[PDB]
Amino acid sequence: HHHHTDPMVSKGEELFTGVVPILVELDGDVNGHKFSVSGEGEGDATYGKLTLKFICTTGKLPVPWPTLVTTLVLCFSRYPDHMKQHDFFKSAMPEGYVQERTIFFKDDGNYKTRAEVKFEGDTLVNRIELKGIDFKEDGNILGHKLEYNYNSHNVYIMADKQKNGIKSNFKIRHNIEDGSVQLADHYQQNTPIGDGPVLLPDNHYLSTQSKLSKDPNEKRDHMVLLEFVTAAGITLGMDELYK
Repeated sequence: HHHHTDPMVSKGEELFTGVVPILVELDGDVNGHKFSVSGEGEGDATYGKLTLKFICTTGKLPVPWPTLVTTLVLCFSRYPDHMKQHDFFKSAMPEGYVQERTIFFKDDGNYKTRAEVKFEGDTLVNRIELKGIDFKEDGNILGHKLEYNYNSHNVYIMADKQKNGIKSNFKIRHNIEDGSVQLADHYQQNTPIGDGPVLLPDNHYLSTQSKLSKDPNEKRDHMVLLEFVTAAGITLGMDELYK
C-alpha cells in the first residue's frame, strides 16, 4: 500500500503494490561450459513471495540448479511496516541497482556474478553475467552431487555508506547426496544505478526459505522456485507496545 508518512518510502512501496512480473536472464560460463538461463514469474512484496520458473536455454545445465538460487531479486522481500525506512532495494527503483557477488565453494571453484536489477516498463528484470573458475571436474558442482533442495537461512544486511549501498556476507550450505554438506561462502555488494537518494539501512537480517520443484510437463532442463524473503531484526518503534 501507499500510506506512509515518509514520501520516500511511499514512492518505493507504490511500485511494489500488487503482483509484479519478473524476467530473469543469465549468461554463464563455468570452466568454459557456456550456458544461458531464462526465467519468468511474478513477485508479491506484500507477502515476500516470488514464484519463478527457470529454463536452461542452451541444453543441460552444467552446474546444479540449487547453486544458482541466490544468483537467479531482493526488492520483493517483505519489509515490516516499522522497517520500511530500511528497504534499500525498493528505494533504488525504478532506475535499479547492481548486485555483485563472489561465491566461494569450499574445496572447489568460485562464481563471480554481476547483475542489474531494474524495471523495463512494468516488468522487473534481473540481468546477470556469471563467471565460474577453478572447479573440479569430479567435485560436487560439476559432478552434480547436490540434492535438489534448499535450506532455510538468515542473512545479515549492512549499509556501505561510502558506496551508497549495502554489503552482505553469508554462508549457504548445500546438501550433498551422501548426507554431507557443500559450503558456499557468499560476498555481496549492491549499489544504486541512479544518482538519486536511497534508503541506507540499519543492520538487519533477511530470513529466506525456498522450495524447489519440477514441472512434470517440461522436457527442458529447468527449476521451479517458490521463494519467501522477510526482513527482521529491528524491534518495533520506540520500544515494545505490548508490555
